[PDB]
Amino acid sequence: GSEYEIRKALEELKASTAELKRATASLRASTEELKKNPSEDALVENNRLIVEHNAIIVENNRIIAAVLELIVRAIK
Amino acid sequence: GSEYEIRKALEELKASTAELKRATASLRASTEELKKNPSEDALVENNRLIVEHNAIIVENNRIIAAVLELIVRAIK
Amino acid sequence: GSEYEIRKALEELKASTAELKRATASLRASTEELKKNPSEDALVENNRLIVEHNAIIVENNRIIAAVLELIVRAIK
Repeated sequence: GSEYEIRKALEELKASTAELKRATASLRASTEELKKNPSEDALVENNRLIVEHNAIIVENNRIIAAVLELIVRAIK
Repeated sequence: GSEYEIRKALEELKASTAELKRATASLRASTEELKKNPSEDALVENNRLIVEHNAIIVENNRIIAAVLELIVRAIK
Repeated sequence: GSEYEIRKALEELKASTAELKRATASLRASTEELKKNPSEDALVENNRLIVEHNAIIVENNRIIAAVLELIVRAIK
């Protein structure tokens, strides 16, 4: 049913939001170490963490878009 | 408000979501080449791809916000 | 009330979207300066701006998720 599917998708959004925090923290830390001890490797490692962070945002947006579609169906 | 405007906005969101996919994949491909052959230019090119990727996310979020506003009007 | 809380949350979202604009512009500017005069420092500074930009996106998604939860409660 619509209420169940929406509840499930929202719980999914919570989980994704949770990874996003752990990633944001992990990323803010590397950026701290990067500026403190800059180097080519430090830059590449920081870029890799940024990409991992962007991809988590993308998953977050994917779930948001799924919730929007479910809400639009529910209010029809 | 209208079912038509929401339908159209959700189709917009899908188009933006599609760019995001093409951008996320291409970003990950470049990140692979970066780690394989790190260099000044490799890093700079990687940053450019990340910025283009973040800008697509921003557009995605913009459409999400428009859909939210339309839903809020429709349910009043 | 539901209508008030949703109105307030959307105003929050708009303020965050505004911050996102200012970050996107400032970020793209550094990316222009970076490619023109690349250097280790230029790269580290660009990475800092990108992270600050990603963090605003995260705030934006946070508000979006709050609005979704308010809408789901309003249509029950």
